[PDB]
Amino acid sequence: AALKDQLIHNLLKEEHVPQNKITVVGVGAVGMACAISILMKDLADELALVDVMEDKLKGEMMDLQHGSLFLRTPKIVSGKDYSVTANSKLVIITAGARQQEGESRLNLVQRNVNIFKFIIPNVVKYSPHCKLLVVSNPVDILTYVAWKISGFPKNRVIGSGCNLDSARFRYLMGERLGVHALSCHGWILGEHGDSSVPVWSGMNVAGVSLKTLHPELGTDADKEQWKQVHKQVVDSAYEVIKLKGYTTWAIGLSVADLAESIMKNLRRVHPISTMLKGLYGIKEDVFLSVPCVLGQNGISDVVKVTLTSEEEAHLKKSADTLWGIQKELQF
Amino acid sequence: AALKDQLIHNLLKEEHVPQNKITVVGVGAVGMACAISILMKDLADELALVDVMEDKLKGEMMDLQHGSLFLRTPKIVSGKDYSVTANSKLVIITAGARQQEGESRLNLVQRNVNIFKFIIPNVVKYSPHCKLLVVSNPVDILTYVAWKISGFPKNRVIGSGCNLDSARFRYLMGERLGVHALSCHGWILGEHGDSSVPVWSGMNVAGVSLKTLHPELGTDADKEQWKQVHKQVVDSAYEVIKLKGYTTWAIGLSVADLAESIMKNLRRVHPISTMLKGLYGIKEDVFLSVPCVLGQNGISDVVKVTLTSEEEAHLKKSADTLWGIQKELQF
Amino acid sequence: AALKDQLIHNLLKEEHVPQNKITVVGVGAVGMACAISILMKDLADELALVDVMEDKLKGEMMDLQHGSLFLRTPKIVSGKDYSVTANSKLVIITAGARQQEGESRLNLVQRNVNIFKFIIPNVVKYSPHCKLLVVSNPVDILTYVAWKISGFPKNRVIGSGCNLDSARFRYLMGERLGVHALSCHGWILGEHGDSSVPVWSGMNVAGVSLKTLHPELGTDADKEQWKQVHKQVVDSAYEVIKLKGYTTWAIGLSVADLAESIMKNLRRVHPISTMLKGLYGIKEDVFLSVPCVLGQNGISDVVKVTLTSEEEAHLKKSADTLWGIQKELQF
Amino acid sequence: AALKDQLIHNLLKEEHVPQNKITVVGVGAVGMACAISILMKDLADELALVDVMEDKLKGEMMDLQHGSLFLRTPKIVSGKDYSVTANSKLVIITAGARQQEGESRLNLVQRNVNIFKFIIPNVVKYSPHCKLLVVSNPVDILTYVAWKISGFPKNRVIGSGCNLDSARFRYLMGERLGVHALSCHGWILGEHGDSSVPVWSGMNVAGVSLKTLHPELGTDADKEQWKQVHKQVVDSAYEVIKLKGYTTWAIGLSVADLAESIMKNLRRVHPISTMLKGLYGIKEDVFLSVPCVLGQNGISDVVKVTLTSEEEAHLKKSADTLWGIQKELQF
Ligand SMILES: Nc1ncnc2c1ncn2[C@@H]1O[C@H](COP(=O)(O)O)[C@@H](O)[C@H]1O
Repeated sequence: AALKDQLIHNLLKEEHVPQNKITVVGVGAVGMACAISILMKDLADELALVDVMEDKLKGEMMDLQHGSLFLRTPKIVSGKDYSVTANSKLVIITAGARQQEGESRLNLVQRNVNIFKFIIPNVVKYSPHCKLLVVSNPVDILTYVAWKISGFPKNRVIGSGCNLDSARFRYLMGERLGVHALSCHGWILGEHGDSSVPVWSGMNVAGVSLKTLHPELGTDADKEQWKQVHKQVVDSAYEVIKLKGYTTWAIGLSVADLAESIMKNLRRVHPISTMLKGLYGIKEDVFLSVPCVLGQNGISDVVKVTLTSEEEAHLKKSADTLWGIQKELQF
Repeated sequence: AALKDQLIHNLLKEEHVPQNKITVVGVGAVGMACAISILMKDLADELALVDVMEDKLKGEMMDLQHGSLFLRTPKIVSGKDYSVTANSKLVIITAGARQQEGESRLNLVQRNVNIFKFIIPNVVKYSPHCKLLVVSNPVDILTYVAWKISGFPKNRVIGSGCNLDSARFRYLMGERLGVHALSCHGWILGEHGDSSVPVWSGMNVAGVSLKTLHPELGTDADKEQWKQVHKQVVDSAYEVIKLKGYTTWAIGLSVADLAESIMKNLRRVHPISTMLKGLYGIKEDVFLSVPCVLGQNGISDVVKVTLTSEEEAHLKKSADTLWGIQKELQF
Repeated sequence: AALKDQLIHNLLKEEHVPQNKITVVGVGAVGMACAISILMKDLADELALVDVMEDKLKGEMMDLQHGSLFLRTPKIVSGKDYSVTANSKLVIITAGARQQEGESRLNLVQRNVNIFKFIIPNVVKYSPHCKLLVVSNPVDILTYVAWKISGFPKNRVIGSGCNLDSARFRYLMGERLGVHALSCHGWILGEHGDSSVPVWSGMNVAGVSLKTLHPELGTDADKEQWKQVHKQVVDSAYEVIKLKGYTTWAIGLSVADLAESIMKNLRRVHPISTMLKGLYGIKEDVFLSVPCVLGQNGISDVVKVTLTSEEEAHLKKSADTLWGIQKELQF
Repeated sequence: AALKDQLIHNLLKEEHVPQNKITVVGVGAVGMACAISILMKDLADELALVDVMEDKLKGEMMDLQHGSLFLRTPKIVSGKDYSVTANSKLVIITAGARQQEGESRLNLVQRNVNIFKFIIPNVVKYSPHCKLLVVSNPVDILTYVAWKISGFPKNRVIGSGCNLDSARFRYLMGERLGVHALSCHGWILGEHGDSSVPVWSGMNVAGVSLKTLHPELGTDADKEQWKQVHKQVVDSAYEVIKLKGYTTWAIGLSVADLAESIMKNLRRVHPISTMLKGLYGIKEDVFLSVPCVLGQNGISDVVKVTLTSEEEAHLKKSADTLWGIQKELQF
């Protein structure tokens, strides 16, 4: 017969069900950065890519497949049709609406809701037990949208939130102190972007609190302008976009880190976006970044960080704003 | 009174001299794919990026730096000035001229020569003991150019050649046979691109020669059209460019694989482009892909593959053509 | 309340089931080598250790747990009771009886049967869907025993067979040729130990068959004594025992390699022990090493290697001997 | 002539000089655990093993070599003669004298000095630029001995100190809180063993100080007995020795972690043993564990942890005792 039949003797015709499947939605720069980072960390036995642009999609898939020899992820698949995403343990959403000049913020968000209205039900249909990881911006709001539309319990809908911002923060701390980011500890919480909260009290190296050694840390009396470091974190995003057009690599790595905690059930603590109703006097259905314990069931626990009245107020303000927008959305 | 001084007691203001530095020249899609793949394989303690576009360069560097928390490569640097590349063990060249519409092959190469005339001397100036790995196309010719201009001994100038083409080939074999690419063996040699030579005799799984089981393999009498698989490997590159605009990920992975053999002195055999004068009756200064042993000093040995008179002639033809062009170049 | 309650806010109550659990039976040197190799390759989210010696068991567990900071396997457990092995995807058996002076082959095997009669039913009880990987010697026979007692279908009972022997063989060929073992290809098949079959025809580097370049390869006319290399592979085990008392590291690495193919569904080809009834004119229920495709469902396919009449006869001889013993066993 | 010559065409006869060589001294359980951990983390391109027991040494080497296919460290060597250790970047010392019953502390140390008087000069002779990492106990004293005998500057002589003790501590914290050890932070400082200092003030999760939430933490008024966790860390070593006879795995992993920081120049902070004269009012030449920044030149910086008068006194006491012994030693 065929060569295959002359060479290989088959013992078992069984249809495969993947054990550790991950799906990435959106094959723009961010999606592809997430994909490659995941592939290089051996987190999945099957990777699925979905987008609306069929050509780009197929091309990215082929490019990855050609590298199979150098990978340990035996199956990479793609398609416009969400059936290819079946049985994902984790689905990462990077797709969004592309911005129009002169469009209001509310309008942009609504257009994303309309996109998610197509995406989410299709995801849930084929992977009813998956965890959702939302990366698209604005992340805290779109994580809420995905939660609402999916009908999943809140532990299973996760926003990337301030994971990357905290990583940037630690990198910058490390630059100033001459130590690796891994050994600098610091937390950025709340709303992703301009209104994030740097928790000065918690900043340390080897368990030595910086605020104790330098009490003006994070104030304006601060002659070393540490307050600037936080501003720098917020600005660096735009700085990079101004320079190369967009951001990709850092987000990809940050997302893969989250995926690792989930796929391996590590129960590490990450500053990620979860529903916060009932904490710090927040009474609305909003998602904000707090330190969360992350594992195979998504977010199981939250760490209660002790905040100053100023910081606590800053969070409530963010919650009010987010709710203000969310209440205006048409589902 | 400064915080750093209150926290850290310094023992040494030592000079950074990096031990395992890698430089990537060119921060287009291919360059950046090489960079990220290298970063994720912990091959270097310092990575340098060089290009002519300062904005793009700086942006890519920052994006990578922001991910330092998730990496184990403590120093990432960039610049227009080649001084930032000093003391590289390995320098990867991805820069080049893009071909223009209806442009003659000789003309295209000459334009690249002019670019390399600036790049190579600067590289050699700051890293006189490095190995050069050329990725730019056309790779066999440009590897020759780099060799000529660098004045390095031939063991230290390496072209990526048919490394990726062979990897694509094995992937496709694996698809047809239902086994991983890792367990399919096959070699594509000679000139990179449409005139590559698939060595049918050497194709095997578990040491079982396919040509023995299916004697018409690779001919036109072949009713399974295995000859098509080779055509497919050649077409793949264009197929992907047509679909997504360019090729990146697979090259990045293939290059990182080569970097691994070099940085860790593995002495694995790869189908890569080396100077072949003196083999298969080739008497000209030409580079073509043959199976090479790759280690810390570059290419130390070559494996003498037994070729049919047809295959051998095909190689000589390629050598003649390449020399025909090379002899016309203005250095 | 407690500190834990003041610090952590719980969102989700539930007792969890591990997704990628591996169990190792036997915590002698071989078992522990398998364990450490598996832990360092991030193959499992939970690792279970079982043995009869409760002290040694608990001590090994604790020692490993203390290293959890440096690992990515969050749960390590142990116990005399097999309930701790529940929900394993893969169970690796290293326990067994050591042969006595003057003791017949049949007697040795029977003593192991008696041990397996306790182990296997307990394993299958708590992990009815697992794959069994038998490492204990004599491996081909004990793999049969485990199959018989488990009542599992044959694709799911795997013997480590000649995986390590082939790896040793490639290492030795690499030493002689000056290339890495990864680039030397060679297969040792059949019965593990002194009756193994080195398949000379299939030995190659870069697809160049050594038998073609050196037709006396593997004969006694062979002035380079390649036949000795195979003898060396057989003797290696004893050589190492004579020197350091026992063997561990290489087996551990070889087993982890198999585990990787299974846990990641790679469908790589390994020379491992599977039931061969129906191949090479073998009509009995025996296990021998042949090249097998290994994936998430165990052994799905076998590669039909073309053997010389001598080689084929050698296999049949081994099958006859094994059956001779197996038919006498008391279950 | 030979098959090798018919198959491989040599282009380069060069001398091998390893780029990232590591030597382990002592092939007892601890040494071998360090070796395997290092091999599995791809930290070296050459690994050397040295001990006085030639048989055990050779056997361990061979066992490792047989696994070469599954490793990416191409050269593993061993010998009684220290010439095999030439050009090591890092030398790890695990050899030492085993205690005799009723032998005084001073006597035991002196016997180790006599051993180190043979080892260290030989190490320094062949690898004059290496860093020394001392693991043997008592580590703080023997690190001093090695420093004295080597004549190296102090940044290059490192004791493993409380690295593992801190790792155990974090594991136990994690067990109590239901979070991974990676996300629990805590430091054990000073003299390795019974007199270590747990720094309660610095203990945190996500930057939330436990001492702030539970002010009696670490006292006897502490109804949760956190003080016990420290006792547990000290006892666990003996507990494991009672159970298995010795400790191996955790030390091996801890050491490999340090090796990673050194070989990759990460500048992470570890609690390791360095010379402390001039800090906390210590005026003698003694080594104790404090948080050190670790990189390619060894210890570049030390973090000044803020200590209570009790803690500070505890350290001075330890310094006095160590000096008491050190001043009696015959070099
Ligand atoms: N616009 C296009 N972009 C990319 N590939 C194309 C295009 N048009 C045709 N091709 C295909 O690319 C292949 C040519 O080989 P190569 O240039 O080596 O990729 C043929 O199979 C063509 O059909």
